[PDB]
Amino acid sequence: EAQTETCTVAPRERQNCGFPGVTPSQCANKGCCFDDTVRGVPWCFYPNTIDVPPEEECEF
Amino acid sequence: EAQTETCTVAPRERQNCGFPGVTPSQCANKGCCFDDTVRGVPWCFYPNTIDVPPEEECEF
Repeated sequence: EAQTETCTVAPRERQNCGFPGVTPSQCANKGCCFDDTVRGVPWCFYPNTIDVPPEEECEF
Repeated sequence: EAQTETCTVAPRERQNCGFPGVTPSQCANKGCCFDDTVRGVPWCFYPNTIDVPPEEECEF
């Protein structure tokens, strides 16, 4: 298996993982992927990214 | 300290790892790449080792 889905799941279908005000640090506290790019929906949710490569890259 | 195996290699230089008649499951069954897009050359071939030496950041 290679690169697959991601933590960017359907905002409406995103399985909440905490509170709406959750943050990158707050969420991680539980262990989920953050995404406050959409209001009304929870920022802390469960992701779905599958791959065999490393678990760290770069995005600057 | 961060190497990775790719498949985007040159056929003429690609390291055969399984005849073309091979299937995606067969080729991968050994742990090699499978590209049935290029004819004439070996469809199933070993991956490639590549690194990413820094110099100022990580977007290089």
